Amino acid sequence: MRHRKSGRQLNRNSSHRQAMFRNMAGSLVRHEIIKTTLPKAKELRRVVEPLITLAKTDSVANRRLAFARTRDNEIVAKLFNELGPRFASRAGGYTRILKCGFRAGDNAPMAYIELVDRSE
Amino acid sequence: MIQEQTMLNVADNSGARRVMCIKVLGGSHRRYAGVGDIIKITIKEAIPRGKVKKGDVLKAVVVRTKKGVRRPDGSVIRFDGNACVLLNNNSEQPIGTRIFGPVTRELRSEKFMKIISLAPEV
Amino acid sequence: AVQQNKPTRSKRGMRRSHDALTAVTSLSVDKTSGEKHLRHHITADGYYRGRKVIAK
RNA sequence: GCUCAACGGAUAAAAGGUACUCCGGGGAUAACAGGCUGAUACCGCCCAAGAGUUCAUAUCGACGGCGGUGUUUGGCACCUCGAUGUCGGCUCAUCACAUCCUGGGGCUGAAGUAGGUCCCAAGGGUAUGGCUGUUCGCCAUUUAAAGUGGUACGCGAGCUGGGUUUAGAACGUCGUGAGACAGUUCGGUCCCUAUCUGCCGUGGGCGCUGGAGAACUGAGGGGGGCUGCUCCUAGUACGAGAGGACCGGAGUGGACGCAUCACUGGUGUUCGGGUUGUCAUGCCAAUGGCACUGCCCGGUAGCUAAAUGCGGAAGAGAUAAGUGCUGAAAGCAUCUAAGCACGAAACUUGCCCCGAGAUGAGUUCUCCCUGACCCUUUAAGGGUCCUGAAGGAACGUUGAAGACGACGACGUUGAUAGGCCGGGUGUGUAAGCGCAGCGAUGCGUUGAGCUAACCGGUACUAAUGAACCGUGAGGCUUAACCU
RNA sequence: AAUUCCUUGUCGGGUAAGUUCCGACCUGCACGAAUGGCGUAAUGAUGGCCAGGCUGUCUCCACCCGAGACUCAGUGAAAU
RNA sequence: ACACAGGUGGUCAGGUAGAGAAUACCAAGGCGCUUGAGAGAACUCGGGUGAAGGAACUAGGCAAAAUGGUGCCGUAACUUCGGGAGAAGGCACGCUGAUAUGUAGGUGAGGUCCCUCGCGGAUGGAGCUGAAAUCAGUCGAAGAUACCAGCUGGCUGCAACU
RNA sequence: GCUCGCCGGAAGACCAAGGGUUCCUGUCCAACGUUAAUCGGGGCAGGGUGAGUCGACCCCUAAGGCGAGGCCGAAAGGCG
RNA sequence: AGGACCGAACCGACUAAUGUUGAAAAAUUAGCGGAUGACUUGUGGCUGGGGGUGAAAGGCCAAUCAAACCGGGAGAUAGCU
Repeated sequence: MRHRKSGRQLNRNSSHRQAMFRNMAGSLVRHEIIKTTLPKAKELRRVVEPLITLAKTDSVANRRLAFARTRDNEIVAKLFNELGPRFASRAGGYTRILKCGFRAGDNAPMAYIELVDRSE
Repeated sequence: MIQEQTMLNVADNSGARRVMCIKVLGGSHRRYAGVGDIIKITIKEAIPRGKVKKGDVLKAVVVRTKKGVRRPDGSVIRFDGNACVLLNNNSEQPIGTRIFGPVTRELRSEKFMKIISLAPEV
Repeated sequence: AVQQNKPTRSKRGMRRSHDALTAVTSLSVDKTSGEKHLRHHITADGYYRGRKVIAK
């Protein structure tokens, strides 16, 4: 079992975890810091870093992508203009994780995920 | 892979498309047969030009496998059918005058070269 | 095939002896402020490892 | 005067059946199992009418006798009827030895090869196909064997549920008949919240005593144990010959057992591409979601067997049966008594793995610590301050390490996990632009475009000072040395 | 034989073999004409015996996915 | 007994695809739960993948997988002549062109016509709508592309069939 | 608030039986919804149910029940 | 035309599996099947204890039934426990 599978199966079916982490990517770029469980904060890093890398090139052929799973009306001008110089041009390491403590009244570990650069 | 209760085509001349594998032999418990090694067969159809009877119990040897001949380098030489040839139980030797098979190196590793060599195919 | 006679209250004390929860003492403090945290999370004041992480 | 004769007589008046029932009582009473016994059963010994062309006793035995066994077929009615699942089928154990095979060899109507028979021995081994409820039986082919027995003739808080042993049906028979039947078939349930003893992995204490760290002893346990095929010695021994062996000298196989993923297959729902229905980005292109991963077609890394590599060692010690030396009891004789020597697949090591709770608590090396005060009064006990080494714990990043714990890598004295860069394996030449062809479609730019695990490169993201636990040379003695 | 012990009668066919299957036979211990007799097709929630495709039923499973086994928090049993 | 995987009367069912009330994306409409967090081992339950072999498994192909659409072809024994039969066994299927640049099927102006006037009547065929099918050529592993969607043959006890 | 997902002959819309204050705003959080609860068909108040024509009634009456005068029966009860 | 071939709504029990201290007083998941009839069904009636109802199992008769359920004779009787 799992002898090269390094993917976390986490909790609930894959199709939930897909929908949820594709929605959370839109939620993260909107407010640039989001709070959730420590497992969810780490599982949001998967395929979203390749999606940030995908937003670097401003060519009309690359402008065809980053559009299949996460859409929003207020990223349409930042895409292929800002996400490069702000994040993707760093070449890896686009995020930060930090545990903030435990969840209210229960033993769940809580964390915040942020982008590696803040707007000035 | 060839085993007990397998139906095969036969490499013996004027042999029918249907002969039954009743034992895989070797004395010890055995799963499957092996190339160049013996197997026990019964004739399920007889052709009047042939030299065998339906329902008769005979000795055979495996001469082509879909598994191919592959021991020395792992490089396989493969065939599109599973077949054996018939042997006499007292006088020895292939009972036919022609063989329909590739007559590979492990068949010339037996006492049979004189009656198999009319057409080498590899 | 059922429990017959009650198990000993010393055995109940020994099976309960295997506890591992700690009294968290001492708690860690930040390199610029004497405010308490567990050894890898943020303070409830926005201070952490002498870096300062949440503004007011 | 009532064969009321069921006679000591239950009423001018009373017969059968229940497996369709059913009630009180029970191993007091049977069945499937536990005990007792061993006539019965199988075997040996004393003994011997005879067979064995001779000869009773190699081998076999009528007669009579005396045992070996627990062990069956029966006897028997103790403990069991407030309820021990029975036969067969599957799946899987433990002990005997009365040995089928495997090692040993004796006697012989044993030259030799064999056959017949005998007993030291249970360490290893002891198929498969068809018919039946099925054992029991029969048949075909395999085998070093196709051993016997105990364990409720071993494994239903095991799997199966065809027979027997449920309600209903259906045939043959007996009876006046309900019923009955050494007459028989079709459909017919198999329960279980694991407490305790046990078993199999794994944490945490107490201990060897001043505290820590690295590693290794071996009192003892486990694992292992057989075997098929072929060839040399050798056509050697024995024997005209026919025929044909021990002795030791190698190679090669299976069940079965182990390991790795390199080959060959498989799978591989973090992935490349085609496609039918449709929705979505205005619409078209391009592109994505859904329809079982829609349908798939495929597959890296990984894992796996059906793939490949390997496997039950060599050696040493000591024995039993058995063969002997030297020899007294028995002036001879004698494997035994004193004293010496050999021997089996057994027995014990060696092999392989565990292993000091081996409380009988093993052993070396390395690291560290050289502080005072008070009370009862004392070689005992309690308290106070000062501030602490060696080491551990905490925390990450996460693992080739996991259910929880335990354990690995390392943490900027940074490649621990990821992203990014250069490339692999694997897919398949797209998009955009134009061209040929009513067009499907094909062509060039193009080995296009696409990427995760594999390989190499890179601090781009992330990985606390160190708190806390731990303190101050650590009780007595036998013997020697240093002071 | 929905009727038959020994019986898998006894013979033939199918089969490496076949108490099953198919077909005969008579010697039915005991079928028999309305407590009916005998036969015929589509057909049968019917039973027995074979052939072919297809196939993880099986050689023998090996790896996945969705849900339980685990663990922590909240609320916290029963039979005995 | 419960805010319980259950039971329960009448009326309604658009688009795209499709014969369709099957079936999917959808429409209008609705809901995202009266325990949550996580994880992940022997094992438990269902689904997915299936090499080479295949009914050997089993009491039994049970269960499971394959077949599956309909126009044109081609069909045994037996039979109550109906049936058996979709027997058995075969071809074709996208797209475009060419068949019929769209046939069959349904519908159809004015004029000719008959009158009674007139929501005229009736005769007809310009027009409209529109299957299912064929052949060539090129493309794929695959065109009834998904969901949807018949295993085939033989012996036989017994029972009419529904 | 933005975004995602699933059902879409239902996981939608309307009507009825049967139930019964459930509707709405205004608050409350002891107990209840085997939790969190700020929510609530829960606690506790306050507001809300406007009809000539809608469903019932109207008028007739099937199955059936009742049943005079009359009959059967101690009678409960029953026939017609 | 049809006690006709397949088949929605409608019906429904046969195999298999899950469930079995359950969601559960009998369901769930998949399939095969009944669907102009000797059928099915909405609504209200009628059939009762040795009586009903049954193309008939002593099955069904509100979970019960070789004789239902409740209340009484009844604290019946037990050479027994």
